[PDB]
Amino acid sequence: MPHAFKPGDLVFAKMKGYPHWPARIDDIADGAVKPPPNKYPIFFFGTHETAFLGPKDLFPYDKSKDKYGKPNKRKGFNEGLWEIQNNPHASYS
Repeated sequence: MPHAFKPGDLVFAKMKGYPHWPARIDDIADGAVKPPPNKYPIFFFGTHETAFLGPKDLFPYDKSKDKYGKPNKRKGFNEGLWEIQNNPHASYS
């Protein structure tokens, strides 16, 4: 059975006006800005941007890849697909 989300978990993350996007749950570095209550820091592959999102917008990668893991016109997406498949736990800084 599933646990709560934890840093390192791979997902497709959904933001208004964007397709479901390859992403991971990040750690918060010592000394860094924490997310609001009930939100997780999401690192979007490809764009390398972070946003704060709640579970309703987080779709586990394994279950969802057949549906959402298809190439897309949007900037950074295809790069994103490569990252989540090939090196999802790398430093992208």
